[PDB]
Amino acid sequence: EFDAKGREYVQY
Amino acid sequence: SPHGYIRHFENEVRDLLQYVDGVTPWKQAQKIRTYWEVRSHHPMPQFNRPEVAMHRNTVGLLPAHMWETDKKTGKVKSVKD
Amino acid sequence: KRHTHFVLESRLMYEKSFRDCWLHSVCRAISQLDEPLSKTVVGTHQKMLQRKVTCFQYNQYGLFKTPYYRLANVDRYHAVQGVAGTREWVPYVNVSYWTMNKMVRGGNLLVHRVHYTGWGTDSHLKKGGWEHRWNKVLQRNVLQYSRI
Amino acid sequence: YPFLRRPHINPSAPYFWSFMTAKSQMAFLPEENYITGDWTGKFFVSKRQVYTLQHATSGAKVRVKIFEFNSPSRWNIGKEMNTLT
Amino acid sequence: VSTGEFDHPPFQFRQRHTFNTTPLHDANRFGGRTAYLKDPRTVQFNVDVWCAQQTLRKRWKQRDWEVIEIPFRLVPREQQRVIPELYTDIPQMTDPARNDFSNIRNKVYDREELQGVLFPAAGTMLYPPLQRVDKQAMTLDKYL
Amino acid sequence: LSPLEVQRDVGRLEPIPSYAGKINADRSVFPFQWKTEDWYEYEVAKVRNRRFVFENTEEDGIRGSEVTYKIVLEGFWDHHVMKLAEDVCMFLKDVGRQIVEEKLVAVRRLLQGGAVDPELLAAFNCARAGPFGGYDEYDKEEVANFLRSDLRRLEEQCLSVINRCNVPVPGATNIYDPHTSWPHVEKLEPWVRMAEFWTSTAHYEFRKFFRVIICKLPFQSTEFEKRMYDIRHWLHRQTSCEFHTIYRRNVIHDSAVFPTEHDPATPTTHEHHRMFSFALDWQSAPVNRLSTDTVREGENWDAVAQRLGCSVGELKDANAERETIEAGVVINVPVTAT
Amino acid sequence: GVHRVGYTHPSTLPVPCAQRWDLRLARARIFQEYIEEKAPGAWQLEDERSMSPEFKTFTGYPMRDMRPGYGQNLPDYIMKKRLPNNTHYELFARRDIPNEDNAMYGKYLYD
Amino acid sequence: NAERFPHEYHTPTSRFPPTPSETPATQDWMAYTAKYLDKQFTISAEPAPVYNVNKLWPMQQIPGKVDQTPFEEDQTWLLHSIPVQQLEMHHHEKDLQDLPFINHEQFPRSLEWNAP
Amino acid sequence: RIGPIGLEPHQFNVPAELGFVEQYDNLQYKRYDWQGWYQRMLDVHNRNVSLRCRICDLQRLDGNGVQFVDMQTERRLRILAQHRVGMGVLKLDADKYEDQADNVTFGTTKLSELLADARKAQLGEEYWPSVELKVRKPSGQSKAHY
Amino acid sequence: TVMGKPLSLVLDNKAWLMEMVLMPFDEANLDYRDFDVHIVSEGHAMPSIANEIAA
Amino acid sequence: RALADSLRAYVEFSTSKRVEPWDARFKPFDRIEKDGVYVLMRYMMEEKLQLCNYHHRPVKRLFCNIGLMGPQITTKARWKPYRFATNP
Amino acid sequence: NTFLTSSVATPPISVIRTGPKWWADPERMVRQKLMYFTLGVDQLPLRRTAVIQRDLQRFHMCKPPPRVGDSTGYKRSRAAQLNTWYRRIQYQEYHMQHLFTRHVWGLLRVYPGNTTKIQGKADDGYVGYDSVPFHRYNRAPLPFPARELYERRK
Amino acid sequence: GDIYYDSLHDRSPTWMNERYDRLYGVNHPDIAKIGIRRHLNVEYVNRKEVVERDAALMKKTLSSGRRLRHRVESS
Amino acid sequence: ANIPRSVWDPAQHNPNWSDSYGHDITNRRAWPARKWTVG
Amino acid sequence: YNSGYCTERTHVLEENTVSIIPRRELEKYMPDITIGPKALVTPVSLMNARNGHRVTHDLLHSYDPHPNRVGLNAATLDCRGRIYRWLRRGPFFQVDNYFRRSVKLNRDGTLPTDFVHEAPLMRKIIRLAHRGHLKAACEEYRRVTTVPPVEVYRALTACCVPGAKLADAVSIFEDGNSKLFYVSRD
Repeated sequence: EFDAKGREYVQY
Repeated sequence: SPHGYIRHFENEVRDLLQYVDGVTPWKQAQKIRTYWEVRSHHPMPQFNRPEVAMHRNTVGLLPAHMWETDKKTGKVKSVKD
Repeated sequence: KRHTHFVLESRLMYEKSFRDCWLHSVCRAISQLDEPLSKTVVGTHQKMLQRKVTCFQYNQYGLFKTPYYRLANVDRYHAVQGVAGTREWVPYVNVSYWTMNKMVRGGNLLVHRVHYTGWGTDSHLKKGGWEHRWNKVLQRNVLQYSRI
Repeated sequence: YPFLRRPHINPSAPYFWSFMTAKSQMAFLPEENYITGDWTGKFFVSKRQVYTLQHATSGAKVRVKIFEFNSPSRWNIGKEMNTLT
Repeated sequence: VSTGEFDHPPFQFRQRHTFNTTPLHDANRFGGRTAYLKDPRTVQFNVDVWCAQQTLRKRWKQRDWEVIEIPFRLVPREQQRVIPELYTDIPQMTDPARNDFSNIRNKVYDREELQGVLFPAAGTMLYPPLQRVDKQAMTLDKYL
Repeated sequence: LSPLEVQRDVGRLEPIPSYAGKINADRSVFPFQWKTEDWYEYEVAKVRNRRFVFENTEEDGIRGSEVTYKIVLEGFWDHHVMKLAEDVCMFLKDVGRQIVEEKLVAVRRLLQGGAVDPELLAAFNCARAGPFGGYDEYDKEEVANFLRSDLRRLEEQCLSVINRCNVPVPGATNIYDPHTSWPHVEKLEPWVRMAEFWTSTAHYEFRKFFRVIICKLPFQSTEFEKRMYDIRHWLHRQTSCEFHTIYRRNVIHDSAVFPTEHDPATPTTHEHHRMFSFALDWQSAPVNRLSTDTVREGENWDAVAQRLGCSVGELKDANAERETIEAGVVINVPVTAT
Repeated sequence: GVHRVGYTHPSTLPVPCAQRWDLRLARARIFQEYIEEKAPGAWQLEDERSMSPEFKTFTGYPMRDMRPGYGQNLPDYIMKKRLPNNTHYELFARRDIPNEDNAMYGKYLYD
Repeated sequence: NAERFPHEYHTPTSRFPPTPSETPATQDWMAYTAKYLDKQFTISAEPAPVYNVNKLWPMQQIPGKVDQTPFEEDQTWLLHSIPVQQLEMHHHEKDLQDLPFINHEQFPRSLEWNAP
Repeated sequence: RIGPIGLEPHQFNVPAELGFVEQYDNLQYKRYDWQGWYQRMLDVHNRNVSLRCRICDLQRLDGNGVQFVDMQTERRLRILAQHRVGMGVLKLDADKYEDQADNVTFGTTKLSELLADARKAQLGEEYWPSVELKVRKPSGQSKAHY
Repeated sequence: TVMGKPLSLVLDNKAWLMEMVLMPFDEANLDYRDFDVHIVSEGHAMPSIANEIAA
Repeated sequence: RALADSLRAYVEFSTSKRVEPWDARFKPFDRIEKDGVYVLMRYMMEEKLQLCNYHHRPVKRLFCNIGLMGPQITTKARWKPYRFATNP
Repeated sequence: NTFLTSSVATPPISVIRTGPKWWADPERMVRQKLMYFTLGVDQLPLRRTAVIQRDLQRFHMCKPPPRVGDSTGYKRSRAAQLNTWYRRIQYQEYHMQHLFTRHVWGLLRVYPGNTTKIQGKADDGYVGYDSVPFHRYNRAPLPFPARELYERRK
Repeated sequence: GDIYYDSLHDRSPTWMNERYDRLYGVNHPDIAKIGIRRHLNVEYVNRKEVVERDAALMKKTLSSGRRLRHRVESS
Repeated sequence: ANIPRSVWDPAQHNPNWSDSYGHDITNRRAWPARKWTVG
Repeated sequence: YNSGYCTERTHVLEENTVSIIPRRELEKYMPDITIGPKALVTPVSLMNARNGHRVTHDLLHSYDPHPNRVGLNAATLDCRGRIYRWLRRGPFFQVDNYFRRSVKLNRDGTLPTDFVHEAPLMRKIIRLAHRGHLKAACEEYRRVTTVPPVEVYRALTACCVPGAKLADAVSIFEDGNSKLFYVSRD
């Protein structure tokens, strides 16, 4: 899966 | 009723001014003098500050008609009424 | 008894502040203006009006003009006298350090303890401290409103 | 102690008008120079009252918390009683 | 990013002029304007005012243009739009359609380009025509 | 080979990722470089346009709504406020379900068939000159078509609300997602006030936790407003609530009381906007404009209209009481008189 | 660069356009904005401590005027201040009572 | 005799920096050269457009008022007479909140709280 | 949707959003003497009403057939509403009076005045606000001829 | 690039600070030119981060 | 009379030509008296320096106003400290 | 130079005990290397100081093991010997820095701080505009203005 | 994650981003397991101070009891 | 009405609604770790 | 003792006898500016601006029932019981009590309309309303302290009719209908 920051920047 | 700032009290400032004008006589108001008006009686009310124009001070600005100075050091020893 | 009387007269001083602040502010401002007061009134008219305004301000005895901080340290339960702005006084509950410690030990009040070497948990306080939180509360109170 | 918030608040020549004196000279005299309302008379005059030419004149009485100020001269005009002490 | 100092040094004791330390309030820290100097809060406020003065002077010296107010008709197509006031909308790109991705608010127009709308009364070219180099010409740079 | 395409595991052979060497390098996409002034403007605008949001719009799905209610629930403990939020959601979900159901019934009935209101038809044929040339003339059939379009979009919004209300189930529920449940709970930063005082010093902080329950309805239901306001009476122990309402409201700009005029001959200067000028120089808007006039000597019917800047026909319509004008009589100037 | 600020009437320009000083006076009329005549053109300071996004305490609004000697005495300050007529001082004055019961009700009546 | 002593009689509405007197021909180097350096200079001044030019941008000054644009040197700001803050700081709205350490609040609302 | 509806050509209907707050107490300030003045304090504290309208909705044909808000009117209105306009929404926080019923009227009056002054851009080109172009100083080539 | 500016300008052209940023590539036996990076700061904002802890 | 002494002393010292404020040790005042800054001072400032009586504030402000020296006239020129210029 | 006030001397050991803070501050060492390079001489003591400090900073967080104890003490003696050798190299570079900086100041006609000696120009302490009106050590009156060590021409 | 479309232990770094006190008598053959001191487990505002005082009291009582045991044995 | 029909009307009962004990019993359920041979 | 109007001939400080400075000789030493008690009482229009207060004594004066006679006096907050009363007063105490003390229905049922002091003001209202100056008439009505006559409402609605300003007319009728004894219900 992804970490919190990875998910945040993918959404960005 | 307005709230908060004074600029929101549009009518009330007008009412205060009208009331104070209608209640205050100029005979009573002639008495209040200003700080500079009071100062004017001092022998030398106006000084140049050391911030801007201290160099403008000229020997004429002193009240030299009412005191006497010593001949050796130059400082005033006494003052006259 | 005597302490309750002192507290009550402080409350009456607050009430005087409420009643007198608007009038004292407007009178002081109108009396302290050197520039013209308006298009309609200017010159001799405005100067005489300023003289009348300062006369009315001076004749009107009892106007609460004192700074607000001079009665912002009056304790409510005990007679312990502190100073506002120092660790001897608590601003929110508005009690001195003695009263605050007594209330904590009584347990009636709900306050959460944080490490005494630190900035608690509020992120705004942790970031810039008292100054930053002081600015943030103003941001909440006024600056977020698009004045009209 | 908070800055400049104490309950209790050698003359300088160049700063004679700028030490313990009003910021603005155009400002009118304070409450202490005038009779506000119906009075029986003051026991003392406020220490912030500005000395005036009327003060330098006959000056029936001058009492400042106790001080007499029975040496009237024009050099005392324009400054408050606290720094005239 | 700025490498200049923004905070005033703290006072926890009297310092000396040593190898790694200098006296507090000397004529070296803020350009010698510490001669005016108590309370750290007011001292820091004065230092903030001085820093803002420096920011303003450099920001104004960086400014090489002028803000003549031109009527709508006599204006370039890129400025013939509705431009929101500062801090009201997203930083506006001049023209994404023509691949001009640039803050429209920062656009600067050469004075030798609006002589047709400025100075319409003067029939002589007060500023001579701008000389533009030819890119499609073999020159010393393009020769190797 | 790319660094992502070389095999690093000397004891295992992995499959090359699909992105190994396929991502072009452009400076306008990555890495991010920008101008300092543009960044400054971006930040300041972002922080200043926080509340410049038009919550109620004619969008579809979640974004679309007409009335937005927010209930800020405050408590002394995060779990207290969380449980109270769950209770209030289980309440409002069912209440809004029933109310949107009884609205959906009426919407369906109106779609099946109805009659056009003459007030509505006049509202449509009120404008003097329409988009097509000058005067326009709508028909009740066209008005009913407009109504059908509005009621269809309202039906879609009501159905979305009902479906979202029916989604949440105890086996699998998530009330913090606007897509899953209706209404949804969003978190709000707790108010924390730390105080340090003598004891040798101690740090104790007051705390107050918040949760916001948001209900977005595509219609104003005063019944729902009542049932929402009635929550404070059975609110949880030592928990409080405050209500924020953002609703669409029609505002008229009466061009008669607020007209557009040529800028006066002698323009205002900075003296009229001086200190204390707000009380001494300026009237409160609007400025009164005389609706009544007196007739001068020997004024013709068209002379009065020309002096008032109004048309003769509109002057007649306004003053139909009197057939003819006599000197010194009182007349009613039409509002559109210039 | 000491100078005199100018103004062009819309009639003088070859193609008229609403001038920005005219728009400023219109805004002043609408929103009752007091315009200080003696405002210096040189003193345009922004509190970078709040405006600059590179600072710890960044907020989009100016938190200070960057003017030394901006005291309470000035009429400009007096006219721009919030009055304490319904602020937390009212809550203090009417609530921080030695006994909550004598703000809650009268002891004589309750007895 | 007030005009002869600028720093004195500092009226409450006045504020630093005081605007110097307006030198007649100083708006540009062409005017300066024409008047003071080159008497026989042809071009009186640098050409001025027909539309309105705002020197104090984005600040709108009262038209017809002598004013000075913000300085471009450090020495001007340093040597110019600007007083330093000496008494307590005052703000038109941070006065109800007594001090940073006191900061009176009305209600315990979140600092993230948004007015609708 | 509540609010008046204007029929004559001199009336334009503007759909707007009115955001307000209503807070009532139930814990400690509910049922005794401080109830009244505490409620008054809460109401005056929440006296603000935010009236916001979309320029997109304002850009519609008037009753006279002319667009109510054209591009030049939008320019003039944006200039007159310095910080009151952001991201396409003209927002006005009315808090002058202690009552939301007074603030709605105050905000309506101010919106009407702002719109009326903005519509001066429809009278003639002279009322179209000028555009501020950062014109460069003369280039080095021009400065050479000095 | 760190927060929209080149590293040599963010870290004030200090060799002893940028070599720490280089270290992960060298320890990994990798070429820094095969990768382009952007570092965003979520901590206490400051005008200059040219220090060993930030590095 | 004590106040008289102080006021007279202040006024008298105001007129004094105590010292030339500039520090000849450091540039730009380092140059020989017959060249550089001293030429400008001798041929454009003599009528003003003697009027101001060599007070440090008037001297600095005149130097700044002349402009032919530029910002360096205080960005790099070191004057004497307050008292060290005050003493004659 | 613009640090012209009376100063306080500091023993080289306490100067060097700073290490990475100020004594071996990398920026300061870089500009000392630049001074030497511009003068056109090898920076060998500087490079010895640099490597000493690099290797010491590489371990400054490691706590040495508790010594078991060897009667011969050759291990402790060698450790102290190397420590003193490093200290002496650092002392040499410290003295070099002052020597060449004073030489450069004399070359460029830069006035040093009070009570500072420049070999060619002021063998005894140069004092200019000091708080004490006389020589701090020689008890003699300093002249007004301060003595000009160099010529006037620029 | 999302309930419907079922990311277990993503390693959730909690060290990149950012004390308790017992009654001191949990494991002791002399301190009775049951007693009125159990009520101290539901004190929150001054838990640190109350449990510190309780720990000091129990320390002193145990030490004095042991001292009496030794004195009685030796006498 | 005051009490919504979905509460008492049998026709509007949610088929997917579950009991109030089984889910919590399952949550309290403790499953022994999958015991492999090595790890 | 030093506050004023104390009628104390001498006072004791630090065990000393201190006399007073009479008014006659105090006038020379400080000029007398005495407008009178009228400057201590603001008009009714400033009650809400001063938070319901109208008098500027050093003691908070309250309006509440515990031709040449019109005028209302106020009590003083001296007793602790009355101080608590003041701290427990409702949001509208000064204004409500002053309004109900000044304005009441007559024993014969006639309204309090006939007020001599406000009579010319109401005639001005009638004249402005008949002339059609609705905004000026409203501004003047803002100053009214007592119940205006029914003719005032008649003229206001008459000047509202020609402009078809139903909003203003309904606002006027509502202001006069339930708040002022249904004077406007005509």
